[PDB]
Amino acid sequence: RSYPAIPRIYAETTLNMLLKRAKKPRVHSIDEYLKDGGYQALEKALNMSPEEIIDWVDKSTLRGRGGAGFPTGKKWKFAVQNPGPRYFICNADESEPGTFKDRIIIERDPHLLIEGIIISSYAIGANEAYIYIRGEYPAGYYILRDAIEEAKKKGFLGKNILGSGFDLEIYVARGAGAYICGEETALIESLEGKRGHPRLKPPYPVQKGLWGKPTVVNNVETIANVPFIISMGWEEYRYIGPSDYAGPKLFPVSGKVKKPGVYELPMNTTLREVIFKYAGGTLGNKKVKAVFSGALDCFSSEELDIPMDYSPLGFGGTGTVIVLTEEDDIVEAALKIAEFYEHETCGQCTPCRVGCYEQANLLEKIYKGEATEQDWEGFDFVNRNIQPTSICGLGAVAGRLIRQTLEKFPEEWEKYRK
Amino acid sequence: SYPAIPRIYAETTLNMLLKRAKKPRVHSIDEYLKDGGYQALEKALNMSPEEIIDWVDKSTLRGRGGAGFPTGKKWKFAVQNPGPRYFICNADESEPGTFKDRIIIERDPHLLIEGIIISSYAIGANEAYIYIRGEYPAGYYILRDAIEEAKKKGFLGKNILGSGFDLEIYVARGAGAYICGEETALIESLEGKRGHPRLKPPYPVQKGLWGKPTVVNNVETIANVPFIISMGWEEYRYIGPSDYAGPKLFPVSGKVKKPGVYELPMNTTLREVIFKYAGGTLGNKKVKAVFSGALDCFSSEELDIPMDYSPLGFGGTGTVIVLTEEDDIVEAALKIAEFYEHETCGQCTPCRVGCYEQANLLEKIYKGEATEQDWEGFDFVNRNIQPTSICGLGAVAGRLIRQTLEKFPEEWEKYRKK
Amino acid sequence: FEFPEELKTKLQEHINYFPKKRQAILLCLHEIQNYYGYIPPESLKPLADMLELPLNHVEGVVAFYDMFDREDKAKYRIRVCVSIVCHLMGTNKLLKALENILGIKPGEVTPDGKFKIVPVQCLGACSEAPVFMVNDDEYKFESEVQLNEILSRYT
Amino acid sequence: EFEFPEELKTKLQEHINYFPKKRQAILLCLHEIQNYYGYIPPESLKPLADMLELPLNHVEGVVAFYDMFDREDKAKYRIRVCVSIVCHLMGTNKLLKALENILGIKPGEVTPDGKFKIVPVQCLGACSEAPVFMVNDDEYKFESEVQLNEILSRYT
Ligand SMILES: Cc1cc2nc3c(=O)[nH]c(=O)nc-3n(C[C@H](O)[C@H](O)[C@H](O)COP(=O)(O)O)c2cc1C
Ligand SMILES: Cc1cc2nc3c(=O)[nH]c(=O)nc-3n(C[C@H](O)[C@H](O)[C@H](O)COP(=O)(O)O)c2cc1C
Ligand code: SF4
Ligand code: SF4
Ligand code: FES
Ligand code: FES
Ligand SMILES: [Cl-]
Ligand code: NA
Ligand code: NA
Ligand code: NA
Ligand code: NA
Ligand code: NA
Ligand code: NA
Ligand code: NA
Ligand code: NA
Repeated sequence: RSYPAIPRIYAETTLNMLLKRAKKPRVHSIDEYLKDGGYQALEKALNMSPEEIIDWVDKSTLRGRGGAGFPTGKKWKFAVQNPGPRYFICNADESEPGTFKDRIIIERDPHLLIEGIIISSYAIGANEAYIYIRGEYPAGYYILRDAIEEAKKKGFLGKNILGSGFDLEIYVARGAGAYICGEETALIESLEGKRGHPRLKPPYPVQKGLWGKPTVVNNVETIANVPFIISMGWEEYRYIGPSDYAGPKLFPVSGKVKKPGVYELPMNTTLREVIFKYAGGTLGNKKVKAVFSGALDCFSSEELDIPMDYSPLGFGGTGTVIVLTEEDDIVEAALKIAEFYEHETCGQCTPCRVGCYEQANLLEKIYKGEATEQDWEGFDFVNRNIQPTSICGLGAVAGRLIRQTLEKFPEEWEKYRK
Repeated sequence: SYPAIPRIYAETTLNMLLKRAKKPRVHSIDEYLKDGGYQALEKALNMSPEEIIDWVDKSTLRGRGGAGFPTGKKWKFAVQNPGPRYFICNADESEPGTFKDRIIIERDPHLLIEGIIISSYAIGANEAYIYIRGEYPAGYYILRDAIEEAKKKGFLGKNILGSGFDLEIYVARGAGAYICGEETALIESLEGKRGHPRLKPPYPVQKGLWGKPTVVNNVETIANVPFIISMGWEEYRYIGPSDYAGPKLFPVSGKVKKPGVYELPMNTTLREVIFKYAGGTLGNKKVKAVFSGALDCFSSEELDIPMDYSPLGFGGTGTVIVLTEEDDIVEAALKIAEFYEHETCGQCTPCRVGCYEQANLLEKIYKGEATEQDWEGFDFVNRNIQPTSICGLGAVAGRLIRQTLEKFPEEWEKYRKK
Repeated sequence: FEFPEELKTKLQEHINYFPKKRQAILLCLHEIQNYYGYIPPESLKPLADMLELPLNHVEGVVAFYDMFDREDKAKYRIRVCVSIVCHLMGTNKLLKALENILGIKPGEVTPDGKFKIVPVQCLGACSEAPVFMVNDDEYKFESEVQLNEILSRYT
Repeated sequence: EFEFPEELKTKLQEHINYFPKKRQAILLCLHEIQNYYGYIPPESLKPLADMLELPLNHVEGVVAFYDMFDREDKAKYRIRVCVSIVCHLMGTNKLLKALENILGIKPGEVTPDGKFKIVPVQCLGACSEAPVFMVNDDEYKFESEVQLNEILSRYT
């Protein structure tokens, strides 16, 4: 079974969990997964009550890996307080600039994700689950379809799984080019066969989701932790990394580093360690100027000693690390972030629709040296006014990184204004 | 960081094997990829092993480790025998004057690695070795690192680029024995034993490592394989004379102005190598002789020969050691005798005793301490090293020295007077 | 306008795959684009019928989702990432190489209808910047010589 | 009982696990031992034989066979001097004289501090850069006594 060409992203782990197989850049099929003890966490889970699985996942302190860090167990608990039927959704839309951590699980160790989906579905009483994978991951789509068939043949999916009385089918849906379809409610709209337009939240999907039914949406990486939590127990899982923010975490590192790729590391690792200890330091040993946390935040070279955790002073986000060095023009980089938001607003909300557009249009004039005084003042105003009335996170953050560059790199911006 | 290596001069008229290795530094995988590296492997993996064998056969590539056996034919002999099969790259390069292979290893390791992978695929070997002499520590570390890069990029390991072809390359080190360049002694050494040549036949392609079909090829031979696949066998065969086609490396040393490695077509003459490429002689002194490593001695009357594998050509490995008019031929012969004394493995009686006595007696002659019986003994010994020999060393230990006795009788006769 | 049987069969498989027919809309549109080299405007009124959806629903979905193209037929879509990391690491070198080899710029189709360059947002392979796809195949761009050889595999 | 320090033992195991069969690692292990100790200690061969699952006389025969290994003399730095044809023609004897001037020793000898041993070797495969020597893994062309003195000053 041949697949489309995929570039061979470098992957390194100090924990040997999520990347025990995915550190090798190829598809690991079900026999190889089984030889490594795979699906024995599922078997164990089916001998447990759903309520006990939720409890372990709660006690593990697992938090959402899709960017917001919501406690996973708490999320599941909320879903099961509502009458069924319920649905489970794996979010594989991964489209934020700099972020490529989820695809290496999907493309190299799909059974880790499948096993996590089955356990999670059982935990919340869902008999129908979905993977929503972005359209620009065609190989991941075919790999997952094939892996799901392998799992069916070995009796891990279908009716009455391993004699447990639990039924599950996993359907694989494809996106078709919209970053906003990673927002969980827009994702659900897309699964329902519509345009990807976020819904007002609350209600959260766990109350009202797919077809208005209780729905848990979790990120690929979040789900990939679930087999480990069942396999080793929650106590041992909490002994991974710092007691405060336990567990393995994937860090997709790119830009001006010697060893760009995905690193599996504990969350007490600092940003400086990620860059210098793990990713080989900078190209040309040039000084770090900035790190972009995807398209969300901009950290300066004075902020490299922060931990890669979900604490208030920590890196947070998805652990996406894009490294800019001393030669890299911050205004040019800010323009690329503005262009992303321009291209990805869904346009339901007026300040988001016109603000994302104007932010990019005006910043392009600034960059090219064609901005009037009014264009400069307009740019500053628009950047501060994308968020009002927004119903989803995109409008709330479309100006965030750019504002941070204005605050942290005033000298470079001032050169453009002159 | 790698151990210090002298910066051997390298020059090419063909820009193939020395396209990168003309610059005295390590070229890592990114530089190699920028030059189209590993695209030949990708092409090869879309071909049948049988077609690769056919291409290498029709290219006319001949062994570069000294004997000139047709490479495609060697592969064909291996694949007519049941597997598993092994592929060995011979990097033992220890003959006096010979330093051509190291510059590929140390400067363009990926060229060699790419060739090893293609060749292994062609013969159905899933395990390959490089056997590198112990006195090339930098080359060893460079290759170990380059193999790891190839693994990162998916050119080694299981299911290489989705082909279903598996390969690991292991790097072994020698430990001081020239005889471990003889392919059967090399295999004994890979098996953890002393480097004792085996009676052949059988040839390694019938019975080799662990008694299984094994292809041994020289570094330089293997480095041609990517070009044959990239260019096609017809275009490759267009390089140089149609009966001895392709690039050849010529390690030139001794009394020339520009000693180094020259990549040239095999219609080049020995005179051209010395005077057109290597800058002529030190002090513009007359050429007295050229030693083809420790194998042959050509006089100044023999410089118009082609640097090919023809009966009247230079042959060997194209190793060119230049002696000029004031260099004492008997002193030079003594150094050749000392080499064979040091390198006989001792299994065969005439080789064991003959290599020792040839050097022992020639030392006496050189120092003016030889009796009449020592002179007569020396002549007899020189003619009687080969009988019962099981490998090429015993067959050639007297060859160069005999040629000096025939071509420079006047100089020898001066040692007879004293 | 009528879908040929082999395509109509594949569409039916998608429609039968999910619990509700309308969930198959994106898989169907990908299939149509794969088949024709674009989304024929005339294909939408028979597709809506198969999905039991109004035509304007289907039109609205085609317009929303950036991967779909109703304007230009092309055998091979060369998707070039223009987002931050690829920009930093050499998008412009990749585009210059493509123009040197193919004679076209982003948004353009070669006169033979063989290649279209499509500028896209981050492809999720940023460590391999600058990234491009050729239809479903994805690659790191290293150099013009390397790219020329890659492109020659598409005939 | 002689035992390998843990840090050496670890490296030896890595070699033993590297190849498909344990006995293939014998030379890499012997290199590692000589690196660590400055020579091959006679007492080190049994433990190594046990680790390779080989008879001791097999290991002893291998050490005897391979010229890079030295069971006699401990030296921190091995100065390998090529004595083959091309280096001979181009100035091996000048290099040996320079080494005697700087270090007070001749081929086969160790300095009284155990720091340097001169080891005469066959062709090192750098003949265009004759006369050639190595200092442990580093390899150089000899140009002159002043140059050699500067090179040797880097090894402390
Ligand atoms: C604009 C936008 C884009 C998002 N993209 C993704 C995405 O690609 N993948 C993802 O898992 N979550 C994404 N999210 C977050 C999801 O809405 C949601 O919080 C997440 O899928 C929940 O799973 P988790 O709790 O396991 O993180 C995005 C949110 C927004 C506002
Ligand atoms: C004493 C002796 C030493 C040899 N040394 C080498 C050597 O260092 N490298 C080499 O590739 N072949 C060497 N050979 C030749 C090999 O036995 C063999 O022919 C060769 O590795 C086959 O590869 P080829 O066909 O690519 O030349 C030596 C042969 C003998 C007799
Ligand atoms: S905030 Fe922006 S992206 Fe989110 S729903 Fe409103 S217009 Fe759409
Ligand atoms: S001919 Fe000489 S080197 Fe070859 S096996 Fe016999 S003794 Fe050993
Ligand atoms: S920025 Fe181009 S692949 Fe992510
Ligand atoms: S003769 Fe000394 S390095 Fe070759
Ligand atoms: Cl076969
Ligand atoms: Na299978
Ligand atoms: Na079981
Ligand atoms: Na991948
Ligand atoms: Na269902
Ligand atoms: Na099923
Ligand atoms: Na079923
Ligand atoms: Na070199
Ligand atoms: Na663009």
